[PDB]
This record gives sequence, C-alpha cells and structure tokens, in this order.
Amino acid sequence: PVWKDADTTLFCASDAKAYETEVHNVWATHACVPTDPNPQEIHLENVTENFNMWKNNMVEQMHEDIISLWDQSLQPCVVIKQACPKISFDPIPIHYCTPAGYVILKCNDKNFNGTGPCKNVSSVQCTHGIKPVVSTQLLLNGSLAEEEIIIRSENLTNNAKTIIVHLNKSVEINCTRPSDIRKAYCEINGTKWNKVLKQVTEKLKEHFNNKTIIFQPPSGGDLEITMHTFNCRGEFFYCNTTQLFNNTCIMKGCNGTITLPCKIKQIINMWQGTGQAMYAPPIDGKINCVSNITGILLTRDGGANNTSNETFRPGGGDMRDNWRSELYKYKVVQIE
Ligand SMILES: N=C(N)NCCCCC(=O)NCCN1C[C@H](NC(=O)C(=O)Nc2ccc(Cl)cc2)CCC12CCCCC2
Ligand SMILES: *[C@@H]1O[C@H](CO)[C@@H](O)[C@H](O)[C@H]1NC(C)=O
Ligand SMILES: *[C@@H]1O[C@H](CO)[C@@H](O)[C@H](O)[C@H]1NC(C)=O
Ligand SMILES: *[C@@H]1O[C@H](CO)[C@@H](O)[C@H](O)[C@H]1NC(C)=O
Ligand SMILES: *[C@@H]1O[C@H](CO)[C@@H](O)[C@H](O)[C@H]1NC(C)=O
Ligand SMILES: *[C@@H]1O[C@H](CO)[C@@H](O)[C@H](O)[C@H]1NC(C)=O
Ligand SMILES: *[C@@H]1O[C@H](CO)[C@@H](O)[C@H](O)[C@H]1NC(C)=O
Ligand SMILES: *[C@@H]1O[C@H](CO)[C@@H](O)[C@H](O)[C@H]1NC(C)=O
Ligand SMILES: *[C@@H]1O[C@H](CO)[C@@H](O)[C@H](O)[C@H]1NC(C)=O
Ligand SMILES: *[C@@H]1O[C@H](CO)[C@@H](O)[C@H](O)[C@H]1NC(C)=O
Ligand SMILES: *[C@@H]1O[C@H](CO)[C@@H](O)[C@H](O)[C@H]1NC(C)=O
Repeated sequence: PVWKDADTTLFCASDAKAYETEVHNVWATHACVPTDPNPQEIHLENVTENFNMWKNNMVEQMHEDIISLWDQSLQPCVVIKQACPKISFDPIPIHYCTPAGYVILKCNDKNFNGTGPCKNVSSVQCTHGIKPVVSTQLLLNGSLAEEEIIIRSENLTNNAKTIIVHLNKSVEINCTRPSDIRKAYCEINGTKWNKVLKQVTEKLKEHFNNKTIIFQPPSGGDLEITMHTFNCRGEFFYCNTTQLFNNTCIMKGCNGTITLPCKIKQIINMWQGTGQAMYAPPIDGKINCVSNITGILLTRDGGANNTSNETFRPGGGDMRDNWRSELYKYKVVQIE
C-alpha cells in the first residue's frame, strides 16, 4: 500500500507496426514503447478512494500528446507554404503508464459518474487501449458503459459546462463518398438511434427532476461546433446532425435509415487553436468510414429553471472532454 494523490510526467505504449505508415503507428514507434507483454492489475481489498475527471491531469497530459501527433503528422498546404501529400490515417489504441515511484488507480465500480469516490478500486501500471479520435458532437470509437447510461458533468447545474452521455449501446454510423467530389453522406440506423435516444431522455429527466427534456440543433457558431466534424481517412467531414436531434420522433412513421448530408471541407479551423488551415482535394474513389457512436457532447443553455422544459443542443470543440470520457476511471497516485 501507501500512496498519495500526485502528478508526474507519464509515458505511453502501443501495438504499433514499424512497417506501416498509418501515421498513428509511424508516430507510436518513435514516441511510444511496446505494449506490456504480461500485464497484471491488482485489486485492493476493502479500500475506497476519491476520483474526479475534471481536475485530473492525465487528460491534460494526453491532450499534449494528440496535439503533437497532429502537428507532426498530417500537414497542410497553407506565410506558410508547404507540400500537402495525401497520407494514410487510422487511429490505434495507446496505453498510458506511470514511471517509477507512481502507479495508476482504476475505478471499476459498475456505474460511477466520474466525480466522487469509488469502492472497487484496482491498481494498474498502464491504462488501456484508448483510441485518439478527434471528433465533435458525437464521440466515436470509444469504450462503452458496462451497466446503464450515465450523464457526466462537472457542475450539472451550470449552463456552460459540457455534458457527456456515456452510452451502454454502440450505435453504428456509416459515412461514405463514392464516385462535386466532396459531396458525402452518413447513413445511421434510425431505429437503433431513437431507441437509444428515448433512453437518453429518460436519464436526463432522472437528473433534472421529471422535467420535459427537449433536444434542439445548435444555436449558432462555426461549422466545427455546429456540424459533426470527424476525420475519415485523412478527409474532414461535416455532417448536418439535424435529423439526429428531433424530439418529434420520440406509433410514429419515422424509423428506418437516417441519411445525413455531409461535405468534405478543405478549409478547417484547427482544434489546437491559433488559425485555420487548408488541405487538398479528396482521393479519387470511395472514401468511407464505419464508426461506433458511444458518447454524446451536449451543452444545455440556461434560462429555464422556471419553465417546465430544458433544451439540450449538441456541442464540443474543446477536444479535452473527448479524452475525459475515457480516462475518467483512472488516477495517477504516487507511492508516498
Ligand atoms: N477565442 C475564441 N475564438 N473564442 C470564441 C470560441 C469559443 C467557443 C469554444 O471555446 N469552443 C471550444 C474550443 N474551441 C474549439 C474549436 N474546435 C474546432 O474547430 C474543431 O474541433 N475542428 C475539428 C474537429 C474535428 C476534426 Cl476531425 C477536425 C477539425 C476551435 C478552438 C476553440 C478554442 C478556443 C478558440 C476557438 C474555439
Ligand atoms: C470489481 O470490478 C471487477 C472488474 O471490473 C469485477 O470483477 C467486479 O465488478 C468487481 N469485483 C469484485 C471482487 O469486487
Ligand atoms: C455524481 O455522484 C456524486 C456522488 O458521489 C453526486 O454528489 C453528484 O451530484 C453526481 N453528479 C452527477 C452529474 O450525476
Ligand atoms: C442501458 O441502460 C438502460 C437504463 O435506463 C437500460 O434500460 C437498458 O436496458 C440498457 N441497455 C443495455 C444494452 O445494457
Ligand atoms: C455544483 O453542483 C454540485 C452538485 O451538488 C454542488 O454541490 C456544487 O456546490 C455546485 N457548485 C456551485 C458553485 O453551485
Ligand atoms: C463497435 O461496437 C461493437 C460492439 O458494440 C464492437 O464489437 C466493435 O469492435 C466496435 N467497432 C469498433 C471499430 O470499435
Ligand atoms: C456503409 O454504406 C455503404 C454505402 O452506403 C455500403 O456499401 C456499406 O456496405 C455500408 N457498411 C455498413 C457496415 O453499413
Ligand atoms: C437497425 O437495427 C435493428 C435492430 O433493432 C435491425 O433489425 C435493423 O435491420 C437495422 N436497420 C438498419 C437500416 O440498420
Ligand atoms: C418522476 O415521476 C415518476 C412517476 O411519474 C416517479 O416514479 C419518479 O420518482 C419521479 N422522478 C423524478 C426525478 O421526479
Ligand atoms: C442543416 O439542414 C437544415 C435543414 O434540414 C438547415 O435548416 C440548416 O441550416 C443546416 N445547417 C447548416 C449548418 O447548414
Ligand atoms: C473507427 O474504427 C474503424 C475500424 O477501426 C475505422 O475504420 C474508422 O475509420 C474509425 N472511425 C474514425 C472516426 O476514426
């Protein structure tokens, strides 16, 4: 035993083939180390420890990882004049491990909303395979809750704090652009989507005191925040998630396949801050991705403590809460 809450400089590990150039590998061979050959996680009997993912520093430290991954690897056309070669792109799991004198604690309490104490703690040396997808409004290719749906928020009462809806059922998404080049779409199972979405509203009313929950498309911003931007094979997609957030469809004559209009923007505003950048025309041929929806990035706006309704509009932008959704059950303690 003996430990104390502390921080340090972490290190990473990954199953990264040294021949492939799917950039996540090419970067995880020269910055990460091989995966733990034989790894054990030791449970701690009759012990309880408090966690909180919003003041946690593993998240920050991982953000400083993906930033260098994207500034090093993928390069733009545009005083900045470069060559913009088409590259390969496919994320891979990356484990996060403590050096010497420290260890990682893991909360496997079946539910657990993130901030607070555990009860079923365990001590690991590395995290686990965590895919660094950089996406907004919808969390894709993450992990899933092993019990029920959970809403994660710092201050649930606050009105500019982002919300996170960890799902217990992965909703398949399928986005394509075959053979204007950059005119794409995304097919989603409306049946699966709205079954799970009914569930999502039930939980939101469980936290918000049997109040009428309503989903609304974004107020107004740049397409980065108001339009589901993800990265597909080195292509930056933009999907008008307006048919996803409709409270009418919660019988009814809407439950089939929800095609969604998308576009492959060349001019994007970075998520690392400071400026914009332009890339290059799409690769000829079918460009598509098949990802799992697993989390949900909402920002209910305030001004309805009195009315019997609360409006929730999709959000995101600060990719930090993309990581929080995954390193919520981990804390780095030092062997004091
Ligand atoms: N200083 C300002 N300009 N403030 C006004 C904006 C406040 C709104 C805000 O603070 N929102 C959170 C942080 N923001 C996130 C934005 N995210 C993206 O553009 C993005 O994720 N694109 C993307 C997504 C997926 C892929 Cl695959 C590829 C690209 C940009 C940066 C910003 C930080 C603070 C300044 C601007 C807003
Ligand atoms: C604690 O978590 C582990 C791993 O998730 C699982 O076996 C079970 O939920 C709990 N086990 C014990 C012995 O409490
Ligand atoms: C999370 O659980 C704690 C109890 O440990 C509670 O005080 C807090 O309000 C909960 N927050 C949410 C968003 O469920
Ligand atoms: C997800 O959680 C909800 C809680 O309301 C539950 O009703 C549902 O059966 C769960 N689904 C799965 C697949 O665990
Ligand atoms: C935010 O919500 C929590 C939940 O109980 C509350 O305890 C905390 O004090 C709130 N903070 C403020 C400043 O209201
Ligand atoms: C999507 O989820 C299913 C189970 O819900 C899982 O078997 C599959 O591997 C996931 N796909 C990806 C790309 O992670
Ligand atoms: C994805 O959609 C394309 C065309 O819409 C289709 O050819 C492909 O089989 C689909 N894949 C999945 C897993 O739904
Ligand atoms: C949607 O999911 C259901 C499972 O409830 C399945 O039976 C149906 O074929 C799926 N439809 C589409 C278009 O994905
Ligand atoms: C909501 O109302 C139902 C009955 O309509 C009740 O069983 C439940 O306790 C209520 N919950 C909240 C959070 O108001
Ligand atoms: C999304 O499509 C709707 C119509 O379905 C339109 O009113 C809205 O302006 C579109 N959003 C963007 C960002 O173009
Ligand atoms: C999710 O994972 C699948 C399979 O690993 C991959 O094809 C897809 O591109 C991924 N999605 C994103 C947004 O990276």
